Amino acid sequence: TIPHLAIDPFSLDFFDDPYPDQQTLRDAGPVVYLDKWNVYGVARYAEVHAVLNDPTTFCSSRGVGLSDFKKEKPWRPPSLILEADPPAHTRPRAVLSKVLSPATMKTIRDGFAAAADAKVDELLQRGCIDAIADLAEAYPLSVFPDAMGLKQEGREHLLPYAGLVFNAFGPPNELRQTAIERSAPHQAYVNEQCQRPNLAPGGFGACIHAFTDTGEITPDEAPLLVRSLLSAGLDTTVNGIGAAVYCLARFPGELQRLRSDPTLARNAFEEAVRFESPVQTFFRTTTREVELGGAVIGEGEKVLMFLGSANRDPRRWSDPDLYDITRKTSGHVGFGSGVHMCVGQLVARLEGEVMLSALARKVAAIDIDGPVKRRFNNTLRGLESLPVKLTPA
Ligand code: HEM
Ligand SMILES: CCOc1cccc(C(=O)O)c1
Ligand SMILES: [Cl-]
Repeated sequence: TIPHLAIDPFSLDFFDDPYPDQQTLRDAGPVVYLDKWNVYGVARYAEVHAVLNDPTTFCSSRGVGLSDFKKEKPWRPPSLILEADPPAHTRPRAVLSKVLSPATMKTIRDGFAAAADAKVDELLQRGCIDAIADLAEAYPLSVFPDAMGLKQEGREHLLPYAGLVFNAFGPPNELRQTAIERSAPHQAYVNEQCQRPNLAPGGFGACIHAFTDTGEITPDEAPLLVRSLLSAGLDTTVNGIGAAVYCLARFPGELQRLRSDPTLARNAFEEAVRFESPVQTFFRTTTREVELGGAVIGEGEKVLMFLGSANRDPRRWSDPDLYDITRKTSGHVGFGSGVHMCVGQLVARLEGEVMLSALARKVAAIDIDGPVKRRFNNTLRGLESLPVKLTPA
């Protein structure tokens, strides 16, 4: 009764244009079976939202990738928060919440916004730039590693390590095999910076290590919690900011509405997160036999959630293929939903807002003037190169 589909959502053809296949996944039924990897799939908004908010049945401690930790060894020690279930997930999550707290954003917002204005001012002096390397990558690299309290040496390992982690969530294809095949130097750097003496005072890293005496985490848990921020804190904001610029480059009408009201910068970034969904997919594992969308799913089965497809489901969104900076984006699953919803979404929204704010006040037009190249990742959707000409306001 469950439709079987041969679509490979982790193929280069799928990444190149996933929207026709995503509607096919949605319309085939509420629950599908992907014969390519022997997993269940949910593509409509309702089932994606239901699975995310049922952590007891659709657990994360057996891996949020394709690999089942009950069957295969994890390529790295499991994350204490992303790949953990309640109650073991509760207190590590609370520490990262207080480290990336609303009170923390007040201390870094001015420096984050000043670096965004300075970056746009610098890019306008060049004219024709690469919105990926010179903006989507250059800006987060100019604020986040310093906010983490990282030293200067070795920062070129951060993005390769992140692309490795998100490629590792995928199936054992060549993208995943090649990533782990080039991995030992990157984890050696990242794991070393997770140690307390290597994190500058005042940064997120030192703040995590200071939370070890409250009884919420132990000193031996702090390095892996810092590893979470070094795994997910940079590459997500790169593809999130690269998505917003790509949207404003393809939709000049929305760029003109943003210029007229720069206070829309926060929602313009949030709508970009829904439109592109830089975090495309995540898995869950059934801890029991469960009925979902008229389909019964056995225990220990992998269920693939299409977050990007749920953000474009016409059963939930009106004109889902339209970029609307004034759309009420509340409910989108670009940051997840439930107990695992993005704990660093305040940092991500701060970086996105101040960057779109700088563009809104300083840029009059963003025109693509070069060949667009896509970056292929088993989890992340984003561009490799985006040549644009920036016209000063
Ligand atoms: C555009 C930017 C971002 C997007 C689209 C995004 C997306 C997501 C999503 C979809 C989840 C849910 C994962 C799941 O339910 O299995 C998540 C969780 C998480 N994110 Fe973000 N994220 C972003 C930025 C960040 C930043 C800036 C940080 C840290 C500084 C971060 C750290 C984390 C962590 C640690 C988790 C695990 C939370 C948990 O398991 O309770 N992310 N993110
Ligand atoms: C989508 C953000 O979620 C992530 C991604 C990669 C690593 C981790 C972690 O907890 O180390 C979390
Ligand atoms: Cl590692």
